[PDB]
Amino acid sequence: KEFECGSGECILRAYVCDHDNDCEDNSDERNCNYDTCGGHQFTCSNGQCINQNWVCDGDDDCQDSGDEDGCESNQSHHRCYPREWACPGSGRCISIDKVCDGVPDCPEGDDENNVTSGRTCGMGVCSVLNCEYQCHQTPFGGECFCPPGHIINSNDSRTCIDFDDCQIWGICDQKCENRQGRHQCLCEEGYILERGQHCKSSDSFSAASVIFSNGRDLLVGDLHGRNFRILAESKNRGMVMGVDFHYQKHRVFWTDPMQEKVFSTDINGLNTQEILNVSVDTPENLAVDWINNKLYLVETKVNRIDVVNLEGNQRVTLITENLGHPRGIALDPTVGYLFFSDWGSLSGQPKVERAFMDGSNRKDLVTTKVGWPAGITLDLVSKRVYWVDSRYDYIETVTYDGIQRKTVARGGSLVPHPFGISLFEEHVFFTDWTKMAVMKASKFTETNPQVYHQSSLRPHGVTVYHALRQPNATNPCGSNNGGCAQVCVLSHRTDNGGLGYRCKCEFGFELDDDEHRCVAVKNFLLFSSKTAVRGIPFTLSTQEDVMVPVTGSPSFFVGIDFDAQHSTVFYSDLSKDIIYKQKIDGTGKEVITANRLESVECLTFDWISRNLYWTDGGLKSVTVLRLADKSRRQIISNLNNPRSIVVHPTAGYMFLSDWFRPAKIMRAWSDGSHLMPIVNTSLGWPNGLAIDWSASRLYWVDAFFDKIEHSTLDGLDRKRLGHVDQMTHPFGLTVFKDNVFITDWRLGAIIRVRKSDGGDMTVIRRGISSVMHVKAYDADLQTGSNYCSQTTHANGDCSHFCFPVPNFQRVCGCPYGMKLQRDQMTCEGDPAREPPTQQCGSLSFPCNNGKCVPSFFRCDGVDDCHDNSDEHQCGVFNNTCSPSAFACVRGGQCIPGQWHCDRQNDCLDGSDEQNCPTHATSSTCPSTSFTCDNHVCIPKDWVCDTDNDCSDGSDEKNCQASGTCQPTQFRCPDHRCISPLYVCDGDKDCADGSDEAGCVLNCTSAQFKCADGSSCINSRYRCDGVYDCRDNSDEAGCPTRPPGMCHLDEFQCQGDGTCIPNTWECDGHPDCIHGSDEHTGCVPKTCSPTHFLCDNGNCIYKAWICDGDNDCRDMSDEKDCPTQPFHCP
Amino acid sequence: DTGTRCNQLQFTCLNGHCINQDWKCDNDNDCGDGSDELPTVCAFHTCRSTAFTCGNGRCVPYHYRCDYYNDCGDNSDEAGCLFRNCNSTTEFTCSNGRCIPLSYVCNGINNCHDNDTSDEKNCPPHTCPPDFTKCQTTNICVPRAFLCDGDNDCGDGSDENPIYCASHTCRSNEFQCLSPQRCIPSYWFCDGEADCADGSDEPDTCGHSVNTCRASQFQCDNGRCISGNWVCDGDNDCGDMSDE
Amino acid sequence: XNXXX
Ligand SMILES: *[C@@H]1O[C@H](CO)[C@@H](O[C@@H]2O[C@H](CO)[C@@H](O[C@@H]3O[C@H](CO)[C@@H](O)[C@H](O)[C@@H]3O)[C@H](O)[C@H]2NC(C)=O)[C@H](O)[C@H]1NC(C)=O
Ligand SMILES: *[C@@H]1O[C@H](CO)[C@@H](O)[C@H](O)[C@H]1NC(C)=O
Ligand SMILES: *[C@@H]1O[C@H](CO)[C@@H](O)[C@H](O)[C@H]1NC(C)=O
Ligand SMILES: *[C@@H]1O[C@H](CO)[C@@H](O)[C@H](O)[C@H]1NC(C)=O
Ligand SMILES: *[C@@H]1O[C@H](CO)[C@@H](O)[C@H](O)[C@H]1NC(C)=O
Ligand SMILES: *[C@@H]1O[C@H](CO)[C@@H](O)[C@H](O)[C@H]1NC(C)=O
Ligand SMILES: *[C@H]1O[C@H](CO)[C@H](O)[C@H](O)[C@H]1NC(C)=O
Ligand SMILES: *[C@H]1O[C@H](CO)[C@H](O)[C@H](O)[C@H]1NC(C)=O
Ligand SMILES: *[C@H]1O[C@H](CO)[C@H](O)[C@H](O)[C@H]1NC(C)=O
Ligand SMILES: *[C@H]1O[C@H](CO)[C@H](O)[C@H](O)[C@H]1NC(C)=O
Ligand SMILES: *[C@H]1O[C@H](CO)[C@H](O)[C@H](O)[C@H]1NC(C)=O
Ligand SMILES: *[C@H]1O[C@H](CO)[C@H](O)[C@H](O)[C@H]1NC(C)=O
Ligand SMILES: *[C@H]1O[C@H](CO)[C@H](O)[C@H](O)[C@H]1NC(C)=O
Ligand SMILES: [Ca+2]
Ligand SMILES: [Ca+2]
Ligand SMILES: [Ca+2]
Ligand SMILES: [Ca+2]
Ligand SMILES: [Ca+2]
Ligand SMILES: [Ca+2]
Ligand SMILES: [Ca+2]
Ligand SMILES: [Ca+2]
Ligand SMILES: [Ca+2]
Ligand SMILES: [Ca+2]
Ligand SMILES: [Ca+2]
Ligand SMILES: [Ca+2]
Ligand SMILES: [Ca+2]
Ligand SMILES: [Ca+2]
Ligand SMILES: [Ca+2]
Ligand SMILES: [Ca+2]
Ligand SMILES: [Ca+2]
Ligand SMILES: [Ca+2]
Repeated sequence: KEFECGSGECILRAYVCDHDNDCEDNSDERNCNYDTCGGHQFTCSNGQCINQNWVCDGDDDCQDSGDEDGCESNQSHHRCYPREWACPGSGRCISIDKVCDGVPDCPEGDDENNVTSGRTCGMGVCSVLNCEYQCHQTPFGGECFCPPGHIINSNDSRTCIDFDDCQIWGICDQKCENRQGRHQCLCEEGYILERGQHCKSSDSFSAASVIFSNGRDLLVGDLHGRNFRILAESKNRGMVMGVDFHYQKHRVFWTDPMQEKVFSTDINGLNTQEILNVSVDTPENLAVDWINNKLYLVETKVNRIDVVNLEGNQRVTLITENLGHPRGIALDPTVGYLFFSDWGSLSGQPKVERAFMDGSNRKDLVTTKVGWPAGITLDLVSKRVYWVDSRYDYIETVTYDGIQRKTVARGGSLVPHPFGISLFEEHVFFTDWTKMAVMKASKFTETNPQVYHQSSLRPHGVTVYHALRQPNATNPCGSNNGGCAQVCVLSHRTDNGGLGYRCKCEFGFELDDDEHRCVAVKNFLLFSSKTAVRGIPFTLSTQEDVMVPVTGSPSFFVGIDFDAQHSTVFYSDLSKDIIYKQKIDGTGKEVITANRLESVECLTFDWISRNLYWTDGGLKSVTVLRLADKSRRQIISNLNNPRSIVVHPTAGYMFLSDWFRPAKIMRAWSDGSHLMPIVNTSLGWPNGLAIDWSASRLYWVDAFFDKIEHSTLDGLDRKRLGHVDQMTHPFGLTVFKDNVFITDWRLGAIIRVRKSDGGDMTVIRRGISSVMHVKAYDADLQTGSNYCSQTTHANGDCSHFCFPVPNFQRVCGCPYGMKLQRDQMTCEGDPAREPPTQQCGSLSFPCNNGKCVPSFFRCDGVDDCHDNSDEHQCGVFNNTCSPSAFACVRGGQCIPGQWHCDRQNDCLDGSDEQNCPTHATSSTCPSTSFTCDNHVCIPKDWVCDTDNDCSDGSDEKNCQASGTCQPTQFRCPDHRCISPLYVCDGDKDCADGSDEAGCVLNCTSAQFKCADGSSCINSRYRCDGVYDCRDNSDEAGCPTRPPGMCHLDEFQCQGDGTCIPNTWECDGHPDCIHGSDEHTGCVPKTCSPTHFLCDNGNCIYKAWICDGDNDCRDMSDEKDCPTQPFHCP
Repeated sequence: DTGTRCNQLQFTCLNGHCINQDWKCDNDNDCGDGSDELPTVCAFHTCRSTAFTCGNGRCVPYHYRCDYYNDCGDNSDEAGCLFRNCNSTTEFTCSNGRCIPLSYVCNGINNCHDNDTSDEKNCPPHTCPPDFTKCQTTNICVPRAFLCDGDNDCGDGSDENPIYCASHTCRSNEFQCLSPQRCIPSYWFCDGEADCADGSDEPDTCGHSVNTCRASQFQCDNGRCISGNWVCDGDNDCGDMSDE
Repeated sequence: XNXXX
């Protein structure tokens, strides 16, 4: 029943102690039952718990607007603090004692004398104002100031009312209070107060040290910069990028993106272990969880944030949605928060995010005027975050809720390009790619950086090694692993119903229905792209991956298929020309095959008989290989442009698509015999194939007609699915349950449609680069039995290959160079018909691995065979190195030529960097350009833009804030001088967008302008079927097909009303369902007597008939005449 | 030569019948004379790809492998088979590796079908009736229609063995078909249905004429024969309403 | 064109 408020209204109970009046009496707030609020909630001044996303949304959700409190920074700076004065011109709050001191401290000279506007430093009115404490002269009149604890009253400019000066920024380190004697600073336990205002760490916790990346090797130094010791040197041309430490374990961690590894040592410099080396191909930054003894990592080849134990086991992914470009990370295990930043998501907006320490409740903490947030650190006692930016070039701080945003340094002269940041006591230590040094700055307000240590190479993440940097706390997962089966990851202290932890499962498993139990994963979507092979769940809500992504240093992954009986996946790489096998957890990468592959465009698995089929676009064939033994034989030999294959183990059929001009889809026994077409009418570019295991129906897609079709295994009952919007160039297709997951090339995205009609196109992924394939991993589908895998039998009783055949029968075969025995079951040597041949021919070094490379690549310093065979034991008196490589003077070692004299020692003897011709001749860069110190040539407009272009910093030195620039440059307000190419480009390159404000969208006569004037797009994208404009004006007004008819230049099939292009009409091939396009009203083509033409191929010279080359593409020039020259040469 | 030719996919026997090529040299006398299994033909023949090849060279369908029925001849379809465990407390290990619950032992048929008939070392309470003949020591109690009939029904029991067929071409109370060998009783001879494939049980002239039948049976116009009480009884016995 | 590379 409704509550009876004192006013008489019947009030619903949901507002009882909602921290709102709800009526006049406020009796609903008389007694309150609220809790401490959740981690995903903000607490108002009244104690109200409101949603975290409502903070700084622009609406005063809490009474007194406690939820905004100046979310914006660089305000007009009105009502400056007591003992501070506002400059009328620039709005700059400056110290009162600096007014009329002789220094034009404000940029406009507002605190000094000038005659042009009658504001000299003369005293006029303070004699009558008579301030109760002190009256001082200003260029704009007399002003009054008061002792601490009061604010000058503008009501009369005489009095001062009481005020808490403790609120002002930088008054004291750590916390402060007004309890007695007005303001009174205080220091947290473990710290001791010094100077009255400063909090210093007690000497009971040992001296502090700061470890920073020199840019090539990890260093360590004292808190003043007297003695720097190289703790660890990166070997194999590596480079230390991120650094973090675990104090209790006396451990220092770092990441090496050029070696694609992460490491760990003691501070003594001993006991080094290589933690991770799989799938970590560009680790940016790092963070340890000293409370749960865990390591949080950031990867940016496939953007994700991971967590792993200090020994590198039980890796689990936490955040993988929408990251785009994550760079910074920081932790507060005592509270349970995880802070990270990215300089651009998959969407357009850069941001700084906050989340629980296992993902979960993500929230955009800072979203306005962000730029490129490059690094995050936390003040653990003041509960504030500190981050830097490399485009707007500032260092800012906000509280844990992002409320009070205050700049601590701003300007292209002070912080030109920060990367890393960490604070200690009264200082913040940040790095710099432009000033090339680790900088020390105050944490409250800083106007001049001090060079802590100046490098000759770009520095990287910095952390301060000290005990207080990692305060103690209780560990919720500290016993029984928190009841979690595999891995216990801390959440926010209030999450999981007060337990403070949530259970995860390693990549091979997933959580049970009742939680706390990890069972093997049954199914997930598996897709491939040029950068990585990934596995994602079908449920869109659980957007996190369920298998360690497969990545390589060169990589182009095309064809993929799995193996459920061993949790193993197969994948082809188009740059190695190699096929690999790898488990779901990332262990056991072994080459399946590397010999004689040109471009394998697909794989499939005949799981019952353990056969792997693949299609080669360079050899123009499909090969089958067994996994019990490395048997292989080209079962089909003379295709034209074959693409995705699929095999039906129980039915015994295999299906593959050729997209040459007479495109067709063929069916054959799993042996490779009976290859006949089943669909070859009205097909253009049949990229994808799949089988609907629930009904034994074959699905395929087209890229010429942009259609999806499905038929039975015989090609009968051919039906088209509905129109799918924005489907322009589908390549991959798979079928699961009642949905069809399709890869597309124009979108570069994975879309899902219903299996029974066109369906609702719901996008699963987007912006996944050159995405190629997709498979539906399922641990059930891969099951069954037939005569090739039957108990009481060995692989169907056939020596080597056994192949299923339609109508439940087995047919044996076996590899190249072996024919079938008389009994049709076993095999015998066949040297006469299929002689053995070498791994690969001459002019090619046969690697120990199957692959082989040209002999020019042997002993040249680059790992070409991908197993180091071509570099094995070089430099000896015969195995000389190639001239493209530099040979060390002794020792039989040699390196790529580009490493010779590159200021980095590689040769063991050190001859790599000796006697180099260091001096450059009397030569200059062109006169319009600029010459760096190291003689790099750059356009003059790049000078002083706060981006290091010379890689030396010579184009950014002597960059004073004097306001001048070059004539051609565009100057932002007090930020930097932009080159004129970056103004009016649609992106705010200044701190305020002034380089983009008020400029015309002048599309250059070859671009289509969106109707709303938001942007111009290239004319090719006009009306192609994909919405390229935000207003969808791109696809508006496009020419369309007249109702039921065809376009002006598309012949119509009289059989079914479809349209085929005019160039297909009377081409000799019956495209239409009934051959209407090959009516009698046209005559076949003929050829000259010196040439010959096949059934549909172009005419060719009579001289190469029967020659053994598929000149016609129709093989009829050879099948009409074997004519074997069966005689000795 | 009889003035006809078989279809191209049928092997033509020396006797003139046509059988599918898949039955050639399969250890099965399909032609009715063993012409399709002669070593003259099987020595120049290879089994089709989809089928097994026994050691002797004969061809069997693959589903005859490890089938608990030796049909390759040489036991090659059973050789090398790794059969499952047999639960002795539940099933009896037959001589061929089969195992079935022991309630089927001595039951009345050699369920295991092993060549020694270890299952059917009969232990019954005996006293089977004369019609349910005891097939000697292999005590299959079977209806008499399965004896003097040319095809196996008792293994090595009574069956079609000429021990009893030597008396009167069958038992004393039963006739024989004369092609193919098959024996039926008196009440099945001229009973209105041709049990004998040649129609010898329903001859051209039952009795001394078309419908003479027997000294105790009525004469129907279509040539059938019915008993004395069956005439005019109100039901169809002659088939053509000769009685009614 | 429909070329993977
Ligand atoms: C967090 O908790 C750990 C718990 O071990 C604290 O470490 C311990 O701190 C105590 C008191 O500072 C140390 O005792 C002193 O150690 C020094 C050096 O050995 C010794 O000379 C003194 O006589 C005294 O025993 C103790 O060694 C140390 N133990 C360990 C394992 O490190 C740590 O201080 C706490 N830190 C914070 C910020 O709360
Ligand atoms: C100043 O004047 C305003 C309006 O008269 C009044 O509300 C405020 O309390 C005054 N403040 C002081 C400190 O005099
Ligand atoms: C990677 O790390 C493992 C375990 O530390 C190590 O044994 C192995 O040699 C390393 N190399 C690779 C790439 O597997
Ligand atoms: C805009 O484009 C036109 C060509 O359409 C060009 O002539 C002109 O100089 C450009 N500038 C403006 C703002 O008119
Ligand atoms: C034999 O079968 C019975 C059926 O209930 C089963 O309980 C028993 O475990 C089986 N014997 C063995 C040893 O498996
Ligand atoms: C029956 O099988 C046994 C065991 O293989 C064999 O010794 C015996 O000769 C066989 N007898 C016949 C008739 O096959
Ligand atoms: C906040 O803490 C209190 C005291 O421990 C309660 O656990 C309360 O339930 C917490 N808040 C939430 C939302 O769980
Ligand atoms: C020395 O031997 C290597 C072996 O790989 C190359 O053949 C090289 O070309 C040789 N040196 C010269 C000068 O040809
Ligand atoms: C130096 O070389 C550049 C071309 O690289 C121009 O020719 C320039 O004028 C030269 N200037 C001097 C001083 O030699
Ligand atoms: C900026 O001012 C300095 C000092 O007067 C020089 O005049 C310089 O040439 C100026 N450049 C521009 C573009 O204003
Ligand atoms: C094409 O179809 C659209 C509707 O989709 C309009 O009817 C348009 O007028 C048509 N275009 C032509 C040229 O007939
Ligand atoms: C081929 O013959 C036809 C007639 O059959 C025409 O003459 C045609 O022009 C000829 N073309 C060539 C290339 O020979
Ligand atoms: C053996 O016979 C089969 C069935 O007729 C096939 O013809 C097979 O090709 C034959 N094998 C040989 C070697 O000719
Ligand atoms: Ca209320
Ligand atoms: Ca708000
Ligand atoms: Ca001054
Ligand atoms: Ca298209
Ligand atoms: Ca090499
Ligand atoms: Ca070098
Ligand atoms: Ca620059
Ligand atoms: Ca910058
Ligand atoms: Ca711009
Ligand atoms: Ca478009
Ligand atoms: Ca055509
Ligand atoms: Ca030819
Ligand atoms: Ca036969
Ligand atoms: Ca058998
Ligand atoms: Ca029995
Ligand atoms: Ca019989
Ligand atoms: Ca009869
Ligand atoms: Ca009757």
